[PDB]
Amino acid sequence: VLRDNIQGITKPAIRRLARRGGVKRISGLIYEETRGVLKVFLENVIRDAVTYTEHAKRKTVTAMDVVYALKRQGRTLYGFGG
Amino acid sequence: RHRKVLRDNIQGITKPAIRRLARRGGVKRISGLIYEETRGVLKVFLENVIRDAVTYTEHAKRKTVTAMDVVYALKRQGRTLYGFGG
Amino acid sequence: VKKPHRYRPGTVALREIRRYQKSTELLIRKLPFQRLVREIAQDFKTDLRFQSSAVMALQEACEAYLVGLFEDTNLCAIHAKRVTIMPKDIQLARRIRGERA
Amino acid sequence: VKKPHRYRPGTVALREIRRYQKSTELLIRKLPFQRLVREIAQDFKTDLRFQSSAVMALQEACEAYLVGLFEDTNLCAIHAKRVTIMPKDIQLARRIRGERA
Amino acid sequence: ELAGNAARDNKKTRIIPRHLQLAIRNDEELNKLLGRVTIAQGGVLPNIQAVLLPKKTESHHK
Amino acid sequence: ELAGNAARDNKKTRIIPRHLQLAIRNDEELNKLLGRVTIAQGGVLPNIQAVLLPKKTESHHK
Amino acid sequence: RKRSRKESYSIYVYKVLKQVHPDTGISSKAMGIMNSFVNDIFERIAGEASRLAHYNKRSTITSREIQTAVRLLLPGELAKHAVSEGTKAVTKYTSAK
Amino acid sequence: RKRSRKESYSIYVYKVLKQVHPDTGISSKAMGIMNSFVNDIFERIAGEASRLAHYNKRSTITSREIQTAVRLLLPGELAKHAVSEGTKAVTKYTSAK
DNA sequence: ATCAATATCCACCTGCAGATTCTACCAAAAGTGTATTTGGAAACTGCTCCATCAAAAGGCATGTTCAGCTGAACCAGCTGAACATGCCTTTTGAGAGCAGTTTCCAAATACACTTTTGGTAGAATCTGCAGGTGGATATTGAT
DNA sequence: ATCAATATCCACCTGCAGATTCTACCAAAAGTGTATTTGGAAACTGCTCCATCAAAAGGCATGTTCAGCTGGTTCAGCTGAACATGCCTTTTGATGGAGCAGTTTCCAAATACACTTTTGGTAGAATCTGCAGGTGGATATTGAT
Repeated sequence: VLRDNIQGITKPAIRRLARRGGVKRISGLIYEETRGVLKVFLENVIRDAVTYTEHAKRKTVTAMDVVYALKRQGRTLYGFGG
Repeated sequence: RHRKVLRDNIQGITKPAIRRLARRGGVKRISGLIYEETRGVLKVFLENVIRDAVTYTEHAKRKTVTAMDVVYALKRQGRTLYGFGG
Repeated sequence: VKKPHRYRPGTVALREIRRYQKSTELLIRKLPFQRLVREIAQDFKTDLRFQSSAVMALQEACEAYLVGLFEDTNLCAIHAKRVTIMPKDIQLARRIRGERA
Repeated sequence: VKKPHRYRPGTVALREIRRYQKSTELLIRKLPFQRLVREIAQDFKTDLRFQSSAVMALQEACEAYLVGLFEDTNLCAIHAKRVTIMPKDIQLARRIRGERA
Repeated sequence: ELAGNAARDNKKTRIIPRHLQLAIRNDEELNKLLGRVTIAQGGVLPNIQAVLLPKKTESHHK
Repeated sequence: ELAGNAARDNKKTRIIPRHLQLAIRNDEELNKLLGRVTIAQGGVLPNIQAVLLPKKTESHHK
Repeated sequence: RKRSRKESYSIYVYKVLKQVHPDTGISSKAMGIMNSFVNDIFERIAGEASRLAHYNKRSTITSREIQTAVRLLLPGELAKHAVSEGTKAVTKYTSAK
Repeated sequence: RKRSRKESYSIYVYKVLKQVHPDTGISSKAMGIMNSFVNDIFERIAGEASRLAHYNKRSTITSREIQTAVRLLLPGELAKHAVSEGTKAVTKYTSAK
């Protein structure tokens, strides 16, 4: 069953991410908080992206929309065109 | 005589002034070692800002640094300033 | 053998650190991420379609943001003379960097 | 009273807090700051002059930056169950903000 | 509007910068919009953390 | 150039992005220029904070 | 008698202040602050709108682009109120020439 | 047969790579990264030059503006070497029209 | 807890340093008219995207287990706040450089037309590298 | 120290998806010439920067006193990394067919540009009052006792 779908981002994936950060030991309460944190970031990005998408009066979301929306948060991204 | 007031330099920025600033930051109890480090930090900040200001000054072929140059230099570092023109 | 071989705590974690630090493959699963994105965008506008590359871009951005945060968080934890990260560490880091939300 | 009146430790600082937070006047004296500016500018270009308002603006910016830094510092301190700020707190704050040193 | 309210709080009929700083920092949205801006002669809010304040159990003690 | 030096260091003849990330982050100046950039498929630098590593007191102690 | 002319937005702000809180004045320094504030916001919006135009190969900047920029920069209800004011304003302009 | 045209900086990157390290290749993804990089720096510098020119009420962009922008954006020795290269380029170009 | 000390809050008065308001003008807003663009209606194609199936396989859920970690108590000591003070550093007031305009021009540079022309789309070949195959080490922990 | 268990680096080595080579075109770079626009070198005007010396007001370098914070130690819990096991959400890998990305036609809707005509926004010279400053006294707050 689906659990509002944020739960597809399982615990061990988050654990792997923390491992890449150089972390050795993780409390069990981090995971839930992280999910919420992640959601916020994504929400903001997508809003901006969709807004760009809406201006072109298109219905298909393009990578460039995401790239610009990331650029505006000061997290510029290279490697996906433009 | 060697007076050279506390160094003829930054060390005229005395302890109680730093204490007052720390009071504005909500701080209650300060170690003796803070002072020197703070001075270093301050110096660094100033350096970068002044460099940019002077660079703007050099572009217009002036020898007097104006407020506007400083404001723009502060803007590029993400420390926008209001109340001194533009 | 009389007992199963069993590493002590930390060793295998460190092994995983060096492994993932040597490689670059994305760690988040593709399909769940796709479904999450589609649900949220549906909440903003209906019947949208997504290029694959945009989804990949979001994937990269999310993972980079998370690792950056966890790095600063780990520093915060070590600052308090601990080795176990906790929520308030994250909250502290997020409050200082200005991502207050 | 035989004894001169004396306040307990941790009150005159509070009095200073309320006084300086109710007011907006600059805390640092003008002259040494002015001399500092001129001294530093000399090492980049010679025979520069400074308008007064530019120095005042710089002073305002410096005080706001340091004030913010002390706020972040005190939070980093409180995380370690202390009340006294120390250099490693400052180093942590500047590491998290993304600045150089 | 916000500045005028803060002005009435201090019984002053003329808006000064302190009032503007109080207005900006006490409204969440403007604070987000102007998160990296310094108001000259603005100062800061009186926020002191509760921990560094003395013990509220300072009462009848014999 | 820096990337190619890293390539020869890893005994690979064709350049891939990991080499670029290694080249950028290992130079102070380029790190300052590109402190807020994400290289896709780039990964991160190897780095373990010294204090979290086990003690070197792992040998005969009897 | 070389006599300059330095422009500003002061008087409009003063009018608005007398409209919203009639028995109140405002110093010159605060007005300068508000002037710088307006300048900042104008620059942000115009820059954003420009980039929006360039990405879609459009050579005209329109009210729509402004609207988009505002939806990007500003959060929530503030954006909605600003948008409502703008729409009302443009609707009044279009009719009563 | 209707078909498109997409511009890039691939070939120039390839030339430079062969000049510095003749016996070495590079994948397309990294080429994409370099393309994004070039475009980003182009945007930053042009933006800064624009701001400088506007603040001094000059309507023209010359090499001087670029140079000033470079010294502002880039740090130290990197700026010096870049300035030297650009200066040599201009001096040779103006000499050999 | 009660009473002394003493800063802070708060009423009442005056004048003058900044706020506000009147006035003669010139840079700026706006209405015509034309020309000159430009972006949305209409009509189509073709690549890429959304809902289905099938044979594995590798990752997630759940359940044991124990080494090693996170607060809570307590405290030697250190170290940094509170005051007397005197003493010394910081405030205040009595001509030429340079920012800010203005002329006006030798130099710089957009723009119409053609003439090339290297750059790009797309077909047609290379080969280093993702895998595999296997052997030799290098950490790790038990003992 | 030593020796068994698991994980990791390294020599041989092969077929191909991605890398590079190669045709054939034509949508961008230069030339020629011209029409149009500028930044910077001479005059000039009016703020306001260089940073001394008396006289005076008020902040700091020093020393002195002690309470309450740091940061070390000891330790009772506790909780989260390792791991086996099953099994079951996803991986590759195909196939369809609908419809949006994107292209082309072209002309009705929206704007520059160039001119003329109001007009109100801005210096500068005459009037105002809220607040700085002063004066003074009731109550709130620390702390000895």
